[PDB]
Amino acid sequence: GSEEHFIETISLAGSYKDWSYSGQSTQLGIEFLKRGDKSVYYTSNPTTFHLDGEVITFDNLKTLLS
Repeated sequence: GSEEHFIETISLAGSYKDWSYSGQSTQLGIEFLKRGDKSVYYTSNPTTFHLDGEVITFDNLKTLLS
């Protein structure tokens, strides 16, 4: 799926518009997007994303940045 192709684009660029790219270990997952106290995490083998330990899709991510 194309979300898993975006996960690679994260690693290529090391930031977005107004958001920093990460990778610290937490009780919620591994960090992979950061802005102030707000963090998005990932942990699986396929594509996966969560805000503050609760899972979201690209739809719920895309408005979370925009």
